[PDB]
Amino acid sequence: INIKTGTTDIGSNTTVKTGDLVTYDKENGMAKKVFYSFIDDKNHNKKLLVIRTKGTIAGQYRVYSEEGANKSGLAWPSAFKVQLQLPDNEVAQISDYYPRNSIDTKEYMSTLTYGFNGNVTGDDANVSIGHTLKYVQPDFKTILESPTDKKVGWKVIFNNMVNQNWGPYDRDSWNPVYGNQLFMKTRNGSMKAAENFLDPNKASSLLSSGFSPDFATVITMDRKASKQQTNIDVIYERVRDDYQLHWTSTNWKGTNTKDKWTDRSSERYKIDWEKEEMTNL
Ligand SMILES: [Cl-]
Repeated sequence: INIKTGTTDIGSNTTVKTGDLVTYDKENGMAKKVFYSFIDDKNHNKKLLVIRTKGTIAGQYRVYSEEGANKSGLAWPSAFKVQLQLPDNEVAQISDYYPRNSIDTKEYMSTLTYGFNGNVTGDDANVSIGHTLKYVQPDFKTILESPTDKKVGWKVIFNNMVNQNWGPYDRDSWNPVYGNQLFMKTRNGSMKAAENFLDPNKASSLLSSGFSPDFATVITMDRKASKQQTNIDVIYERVRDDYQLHWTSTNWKGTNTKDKWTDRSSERYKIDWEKEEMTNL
């Protein structure tokens, strides 16, 4: 892509060594790309590591069940989560993360720079490193989760949605006749439940296709520290709700159980600050 790998001198006796890693999780419908950047400033007491987490999480919007023509279930992704976590015994600390706060915009973007003070600062502080964050979240919201020096996590959760001019609806919508009409195609149509689900092409590309995260986590590591190797766990995660259409005696009625299924993908990475390398275990 536009993300280069290699080593550049970004000035003031500072080097940016960048590499990449890829792991396919075909079971969970996940391609998990990681671009890492070692910012080694000879004038700073700490080496910096930017872990740009990328790839694709397929939405896997699909009809999973059918009981005659009066009942059917639907699995739809209600949340995409990326998390990074450092075990407790480690010396390394999470100094910074992007997005830094909640993002309600359908598009997020940020260009990461190094300010030669040991601080990575995002704008949308002088010279750029090779990363410009960009991701899209139609009908979705981004939320930061319990950030500490040992764990950071982003949660891209479903917000609201217009349903062929009926909407807007969310996971909590209710109607005394039709219940939750989120993905309900027709209110009184004559067809099998399996066929009365909204076309995913008429909705968020996070539902039909999927979500492509682009988050940066910054890790600081003291040079004088004894143990100069570090483990870090990176988790990609999909939460899928269960939307069921049941034919009542008169009309169609929808229900939505939250967070019924959660598919969790996890990889461990060895960080070597001296060799400035990142590898899978
Ligand atoms: Cl209504």
